[PDB]
Amino acid sequence: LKKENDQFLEALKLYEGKQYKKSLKLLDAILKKDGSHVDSLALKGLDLYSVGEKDDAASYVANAIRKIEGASASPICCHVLGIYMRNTKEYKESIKWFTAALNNGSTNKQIYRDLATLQSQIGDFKNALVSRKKYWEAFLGYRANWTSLAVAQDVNGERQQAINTLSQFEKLAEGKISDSEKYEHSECLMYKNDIMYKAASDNQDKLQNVLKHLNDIEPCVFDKFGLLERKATIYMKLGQLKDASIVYRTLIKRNPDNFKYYKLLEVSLGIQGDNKLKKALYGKLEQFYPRCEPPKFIPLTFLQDKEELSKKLREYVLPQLERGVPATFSNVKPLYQRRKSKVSPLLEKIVLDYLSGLDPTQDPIPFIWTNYYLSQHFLFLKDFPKAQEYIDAALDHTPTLVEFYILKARILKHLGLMDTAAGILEEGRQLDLQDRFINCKTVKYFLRANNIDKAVEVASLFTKNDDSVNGIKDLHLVEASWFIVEQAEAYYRLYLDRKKKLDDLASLKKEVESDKSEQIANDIKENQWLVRKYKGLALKRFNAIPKFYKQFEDDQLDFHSYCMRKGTPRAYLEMLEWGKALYTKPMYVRAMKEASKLYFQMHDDRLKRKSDSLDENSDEIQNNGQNSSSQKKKAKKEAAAMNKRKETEAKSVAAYPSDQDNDVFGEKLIETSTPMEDFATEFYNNYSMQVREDERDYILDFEFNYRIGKLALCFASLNKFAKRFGTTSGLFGSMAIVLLHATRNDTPFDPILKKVVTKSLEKEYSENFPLNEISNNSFDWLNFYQEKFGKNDINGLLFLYRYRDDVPIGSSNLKEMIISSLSPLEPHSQNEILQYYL
Amino acid sequence: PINIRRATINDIICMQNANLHNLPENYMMKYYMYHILSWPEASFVATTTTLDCEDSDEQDENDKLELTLDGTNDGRTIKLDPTYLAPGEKLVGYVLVKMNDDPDQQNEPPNGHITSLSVMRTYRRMGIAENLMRQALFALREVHQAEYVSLHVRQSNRAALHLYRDTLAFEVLSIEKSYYQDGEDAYAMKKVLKLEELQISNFTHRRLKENEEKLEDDLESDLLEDIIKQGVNDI
Amino acid sequence: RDICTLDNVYANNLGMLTKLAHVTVPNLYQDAFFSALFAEKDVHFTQMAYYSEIPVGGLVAKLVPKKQNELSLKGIQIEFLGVLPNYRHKSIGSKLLKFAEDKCSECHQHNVFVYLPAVDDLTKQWFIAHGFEQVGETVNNFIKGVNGDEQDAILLKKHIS
Repeated sequence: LKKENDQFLEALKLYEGKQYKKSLKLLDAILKKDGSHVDSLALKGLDLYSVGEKDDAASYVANAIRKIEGASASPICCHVLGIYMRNTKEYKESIKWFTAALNNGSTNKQIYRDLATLQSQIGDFKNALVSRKKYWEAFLGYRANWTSLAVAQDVNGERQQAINTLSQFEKLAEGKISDSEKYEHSECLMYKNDIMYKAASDNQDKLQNVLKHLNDIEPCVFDKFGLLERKATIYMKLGQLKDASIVYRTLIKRNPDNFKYYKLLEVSLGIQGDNKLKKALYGKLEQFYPRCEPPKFIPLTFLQDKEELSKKLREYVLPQLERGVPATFSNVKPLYQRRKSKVSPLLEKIVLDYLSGLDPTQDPIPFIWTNYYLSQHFLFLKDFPKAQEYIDAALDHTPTLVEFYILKARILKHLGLMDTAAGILEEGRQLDLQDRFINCKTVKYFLRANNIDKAVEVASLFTKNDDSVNGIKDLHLVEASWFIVEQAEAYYRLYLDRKKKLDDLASLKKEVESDKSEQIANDIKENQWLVRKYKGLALKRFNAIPKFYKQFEDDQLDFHSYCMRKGTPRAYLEMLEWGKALYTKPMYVRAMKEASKLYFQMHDDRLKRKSDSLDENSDEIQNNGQNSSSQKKKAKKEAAAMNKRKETEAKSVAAYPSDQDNDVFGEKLIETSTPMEDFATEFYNNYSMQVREDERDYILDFEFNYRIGKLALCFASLNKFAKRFGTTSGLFGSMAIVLLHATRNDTPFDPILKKVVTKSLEKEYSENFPLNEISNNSFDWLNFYQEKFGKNDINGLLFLYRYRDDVPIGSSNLKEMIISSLSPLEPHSQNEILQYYL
Repeated sequence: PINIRRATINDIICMQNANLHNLPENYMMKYYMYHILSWPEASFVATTTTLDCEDSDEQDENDKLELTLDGTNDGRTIKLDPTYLAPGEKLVGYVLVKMNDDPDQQNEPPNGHITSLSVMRTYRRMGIAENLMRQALFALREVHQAEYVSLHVRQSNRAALHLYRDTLAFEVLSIEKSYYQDGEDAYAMKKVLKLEELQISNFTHRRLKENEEKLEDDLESDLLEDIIKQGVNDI
Repeated sequence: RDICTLDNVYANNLGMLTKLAHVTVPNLYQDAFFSALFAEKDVHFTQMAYYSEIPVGGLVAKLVPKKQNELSLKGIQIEFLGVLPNYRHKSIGSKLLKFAEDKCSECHQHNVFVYLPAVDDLTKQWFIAHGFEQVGETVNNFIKGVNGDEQDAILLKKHIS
């Protein structure tokens, strides 16, 4: 060990700059003479990972790791390994390697800052505080160190220490602040105010001191919105009402279009009990802002007189109908969610009286806007023929509006006509090809109309077309979600339709002379193969949204240092909250539920087709053999044609690169080994570790914990659901019946778990569900359910129909009851349930 | 309705969805994260608001109302909709504004740069983008002390032209040939910003006849007079 | 500004123009006639009349620079003139004719001729009231429909100063 270290030191400068081939050549020349060099292998792994290679880089890194016994080597190798782990989404190993390097003897304090970022990604703040303290004591000439120390002491719990540190820093640097460093300083001041907020509590002297400090720093703080908000909060936490009212009036003068400021002023003034005071206040404020909308929308929520309410509604709808806004119904969208038989008749009467005095030629714009508003109002009131008549009259009057076509497509979708709606919306979109919202709506409605190829062809227009025949790669690079969700649902519907198709084809079973279904089977086989391939592609596309969220969370590497260098601690806390709440999105929950349903269906049908029927030799023959008719050449030609078609299909639906993911066909995802383990270690642990209290889907947790052998979690979730959302829901009774049928000794599980669940049920719910009817086969649970919770619930009936194999409570009677109970709903939902859910 | 507020990070993903329904030139998550964590006192958002309106009561009471499943029973969750932000709140538009930070070897003073302004086409023609731009310019002038503002506009989009050149009254600076991905020419506009002209209180009225009475907000006024229950001016 | 505005018809919104021929005079035009307008050798002039930011009028004309193999009608040929029945009696057609005459005068021309159906009297009187002159009588077999219907046509000319 003499010349190899010199060559490594002379080649390290190539990696330090912007050189890769010259360093790789030197590493190869070194390894050609001695292959047992750990530093050279560790550098070559990172060099191959930084240029594009993945397999060779991982192999070299694994070899370098295996060629290490103790923790006593050069710190450069450990630093390179830490960089590699940081670049390969490995935080624990990177932290361990950096700690081992710093424990050996490194004179580079900046490495400590790296740890201050790494642990900042895993939440380990106990050692992060010490790392920040060391990195601050190492260099005393940058405000980023002070900001990082303040943030670390505020997040942990050292509030007084952070206040003292900020005070000492401001005393030492009083007057030595440049111009560009003023704003940041102001931001820091605001952050200190936030710290003082944590020292506010309910003490009078503390709040007075915070108010005095805020009034003293007001001439120095540049941010005025947050300053005035904190001032109003302090005034509300004390007792001064006039000063708080003045602050809120100043905020309104700064920005009148804000419902939050108006609500806070209403709460501060204490006039929420009397209606005349609020009426006079809003009538006086209307003269100050005649062009706003909250001052005219909020007073429509506490009116009791019918004549006054009608007059206010008329004065609110007259300017909107005169100027013509594409959101008039939106302006009354939330009110319709809270009022109905009391407000909607008066609004309809006013609109009819206004329309009876208009003219289709003198005032065409108010005429068409009144027609659109009437169509919206009737569509909201479950009316369809009159809405279609109004939209047809509007199209005949002025066929140059996209909103009319959008409303027609929405009505046709609500009436179960998806294809006609897609056709009308495409025809309307072809009128002007410059808007993207209408294109996205058309693609979504085509995906909802069992039309995927045309939807993709329409979407492949505004996308960047380079190394692909369509724009699927561009749609995946712009970070999409709704498109994938809407396309996977169409794939699932098309796959479920094939089940009914095969059932109808097998119901004949070659009845008498039925050679038509026997002589024609190649097309059916090709259609089934295509449907299976698209179903696999759907499962492949499902593995994207969680991966996208993981990539978004991992891309916060340089942000931990940027938020401290630029001086944005409040933005850092906001980013932390955003990263913690990432797993609380509705689209994420929907995608996770769909993935769970798919995995459970795959587990079920795999365990069903594993050991069933008989004669495997007569079933594993398939085709590719016509006896004495050249079977080898025929099978070879068939395989060649299938491969040639699959290559073109994969190039058409190309989304992921070939060097990044080889599972393009998706055959390995639909035939995995442990689906439940993968779903728990990839899709469930994150949602379990990052979740609130009231926002928690108990149905998905119950479905996940049912088929694993753990019933205590099921009982806890059921108890929490009954305590939160009450006990008068059909879902509670359905889950209780499912649990009672699962605790039967006939089902192969754990007798101890069944016994403890039975004891818990007998101890908790003793006068709700008969727990002594598990031995009688004549007791019908459907009658008891419809007597207690009733048959009007749809979610409970859907859950009982989904879990009917393990709970024998009938089938035909349940289906008839569901059909009879679905009638007071919308036709499209009824059709979808009868076609797929039933 | 329309509610203007500051662009929070907890919704930027949904904001990106709005981009998918607006300008074709999309951006990655890093772009939006940088522009939302670098200067948060510039970019604003416009969403909806749903509050109470006579709960239960007695005058034509009905417990079978909608209210996004929040009245009686029907659980209490959020509707499956990527455009929603809260049970009764959805985003209708936003405006992203950045500051000059790249080196130019010329000592450029801190100026305003309007990055993007995207509002849903179905929710326009009622004062949204104009208010967002006014609030952004006022916040920049009050906090960052922006000397001027510079932005870009297209050509076929007559709405943006009427909003910037006509409504906001901006001055055209130069013409950039082939700037976007489609190879369409753009107009780079620039206007010197001031402090005594971008006040919101000076733009409370849309149009006027000739000589009206522009009333603003002075000191106290709402806590004066007497109780509106038995006075002279009590209805 | 004025409630009646003018705009130049682009290509992206060209699909809207084809819709006008289906809500004005049905059974007269096709699809290729509107598709070959902006397909990248006669000069074509397009104009879209908005009424309160709403597309209500359309004017598509063709310029014929030939004069050697032609009698006497060199000028702007008003081809498509689409005006909705609900958007009338507001000088919309008058503004369209004024814009057409302005574009004819700017192209060094002093003649505007238009073809009209023979079974329509209201439109004939409306175009005559502006200031047109009939050229002879009718033309035997000139208008061709979609399905194959044929009828006579009349020519109305005007001299531009």
